[PDB]
Amino acid sequence: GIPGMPGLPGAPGKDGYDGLPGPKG
Amino acid sequence: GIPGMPGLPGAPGKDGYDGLPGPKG
Amino acid sequence: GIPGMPGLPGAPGKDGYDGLPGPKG
Amino acid sequence: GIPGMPGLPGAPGKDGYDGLPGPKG
Amino acid sequence: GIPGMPGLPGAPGKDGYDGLPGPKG
Amino acid sequence: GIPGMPGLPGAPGKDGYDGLPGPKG
Amino acid sequence: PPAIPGIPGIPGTPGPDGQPGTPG
Amino acid sequence: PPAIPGIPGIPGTPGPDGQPGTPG
Amino acid sequence: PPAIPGIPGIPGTPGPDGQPGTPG
Amino acid sequence: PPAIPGIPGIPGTPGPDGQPGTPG
Amino acid sequence: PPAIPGIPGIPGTPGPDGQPGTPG
Amino acid sequence: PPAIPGIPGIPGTPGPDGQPGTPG
Amino acid sequence: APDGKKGEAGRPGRRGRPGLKGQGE
Amino acid sequence: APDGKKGEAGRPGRRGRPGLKGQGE
Amino acid sequence: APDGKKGEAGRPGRRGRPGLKGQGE
Amino acid sequence: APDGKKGEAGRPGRRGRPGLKGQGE
Amino acid sequence: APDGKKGEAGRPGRRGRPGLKGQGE
Amino acid sequence: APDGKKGEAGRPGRRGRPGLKGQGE
Repeated sequence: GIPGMPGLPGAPGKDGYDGLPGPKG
Repeated sequence: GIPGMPGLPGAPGKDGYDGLPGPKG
Repeated sequence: GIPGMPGLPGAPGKDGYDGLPGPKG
Repeated sequence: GIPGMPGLPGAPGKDGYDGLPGPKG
Repeated sequence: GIPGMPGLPGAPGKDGYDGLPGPKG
Repeated sequence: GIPGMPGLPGAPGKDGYDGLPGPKG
Repeated sequence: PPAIPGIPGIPGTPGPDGQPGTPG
Repeated sequence: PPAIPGIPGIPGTPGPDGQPGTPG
Repeated sequence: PPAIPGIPGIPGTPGPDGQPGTPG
Repeated sequence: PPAIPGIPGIPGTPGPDGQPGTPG
Repeated sequence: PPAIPGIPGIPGTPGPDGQPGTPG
Repeated sequence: PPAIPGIPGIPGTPGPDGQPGTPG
Repeated sequence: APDGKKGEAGRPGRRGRPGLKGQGE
Repeated sequence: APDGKKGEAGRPGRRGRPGLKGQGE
Repeated sequence: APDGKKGEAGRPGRRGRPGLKGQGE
Repeated sequence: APDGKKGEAGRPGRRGRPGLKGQGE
Repeated sequence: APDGKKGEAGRPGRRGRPGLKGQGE
Repeated sequence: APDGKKGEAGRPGRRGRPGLKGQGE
């Protein structure tokens, strides 16, 4: 009997980016 | 006799984000 | 019968860089 | 004779954070 | 027949650093 | 005949930190 | 019978961008 | 008997956001 | 017959730079 | 006799925070 | 005959620094 | 005779801090 | 057959930071 | 049976930085 | 032959951030 | 028995940066 | 002999960002 | 004996950035 081999975890996602700041109100 | 195989460590967590700065007091 | 071994995922790409800010209009 | 398998290095620690700047003196 | 084992990719390079800003013109 | 297994590369070093800015001249 | 190994997971998707600023 | 291997750990959770600013 | 293993993927290309600023 | 493998190391602790600012 | 494995690649070199600023 | 494997390299040291600012 | 464990996929990136106010008129 | 060591799960991300004061009125 | 799974290539980096306005004349 | 090498644990994060002066009165 | 694939070396870091203008006289 | 290749140790971190001028008197 020879065992199976496990996998490793996936890398967590890069976050979103900053929304541009507001115009003249 | 054939040995077992060890696993590796989990990746440390991404930190929280900056709380927005205070309003008019 | 001895199984094949799977590969792992490629690292996601480093993002582009900030374009320099506009000249005199 | 079948050899043992070596492990890999641990990831270096994330640094501490900036202490907030001084109050009125 | 026992197969060979493949290697993994090298880590992409850390980018260069910001050149210091210009002197008096 | 059973082959040896290769190792992987070490992680590149975290850079030094910014020297504090000059005093009154 | 001799066993079969597992498969690795994939990286998560990169987040959507933040909402753009206010007026006034 | 021939042995069985271990399993890998998972990444830690991402921290909660900081507390929002003061007044005055 | 005894099986053959898979191969690993490569890192994605680094993005192109952003568009340069406006006038006025 | 057939050999036994090694174990992996763990990530280092995250540094303590910096000292808070001065007065005057 | 039984096969021989491959070797891993190395990290790329760190980029050169940017060009220093302008005058006027 | 059956072969023996290699060992992995270690992370490089973290750089020294930059030189502190000028006067005048 | 002691089969191998599945890995877990990476987690999605968080939202980007939201823009703040434009000019103070 | 010389069984394989368990790995250790990643550590939780620290708090986000806390916001500072809004406007200086 | 239970052959090994192919990995998946990394994803391309996103665009760089786009520059904002130059001077306020 | 040609046993497997132990790995080395990650190194602790450095100090955080220390705050600078508050207001210039 | 089904030999193992070679890996690919990491890619060089890009240029650092170039400095902008000094003082506005 | 087709022995296993040695890995290569990580590269040292670069210098920290050097401080700039203090106050403009």
